[PDB]
Amino acid sequence: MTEHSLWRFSRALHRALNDRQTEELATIIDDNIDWAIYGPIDMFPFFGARQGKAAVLEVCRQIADSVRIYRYHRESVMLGIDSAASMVRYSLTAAGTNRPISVRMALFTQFQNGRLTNLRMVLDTFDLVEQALGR
Amino acid sequence: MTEHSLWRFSRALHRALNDRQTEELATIIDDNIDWAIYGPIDMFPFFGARQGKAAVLEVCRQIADSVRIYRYHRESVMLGIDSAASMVRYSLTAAGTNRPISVRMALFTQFQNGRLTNLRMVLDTFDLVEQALGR
Repeated sequence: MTEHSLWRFSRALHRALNDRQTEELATIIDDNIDWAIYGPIDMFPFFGARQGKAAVLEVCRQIADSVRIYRYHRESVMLGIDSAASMVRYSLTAAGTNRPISVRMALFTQFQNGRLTNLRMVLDTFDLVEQALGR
Repeated sequence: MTEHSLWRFSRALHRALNDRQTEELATIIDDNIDWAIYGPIDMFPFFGARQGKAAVLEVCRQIADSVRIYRYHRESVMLGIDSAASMVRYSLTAAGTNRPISVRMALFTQFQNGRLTNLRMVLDTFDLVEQALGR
């Protein structure tokens, strides 16, 4: 097996966030996914822990609504058979206000049977909040 | 080879931060280490990028001065031959003020010849700042 599930997920998520085409993402997310993105839910209600595909698709819908990503930079990637860790920077612009924002994130993923079963994301949340408030 | 350099580094760093015994850490840090911890240097001057062992030992000295760690929790660990990624939570208390603080971090490390040559750390910097300010 020669195309890692991480890459498939990354493409599927791109389609969902940028083109609002969510079919590939829905295929890849496990029905019982165990998910968390650590950040301030008061500002970004789509952060936090979620269980199950439906709730994770809702997170991704809210993110798609909020941002458009125009550049990706992959800084570190550690691949295993059914797992991966990586560090990536997103350059985006915020819907409506068109605020530019750069987000640096660290992602740990687990897969089973080609589906995403576990995700944990840490990002530079202070830098994010500062950029969003612009103060 | 059966004891990963990540574990050796983790022990060495513990000695330095908690016991102010830095000899093991100094052995393990490469002379030309390429280091960064992403966070707000205005609050934590020991954050940011550094090059070389001397500058990284200074970061670690400043951290040792500032905190004592009383609990570790390792959430995810992805080990390779000369590399690792992991997610860990530190429970600490701040020097002088004795403020309790929990820090969730994602660490990517590279090693060569048993020395740490590259480190990148992302943490939940908003949560950290909030806890430190207590407001």
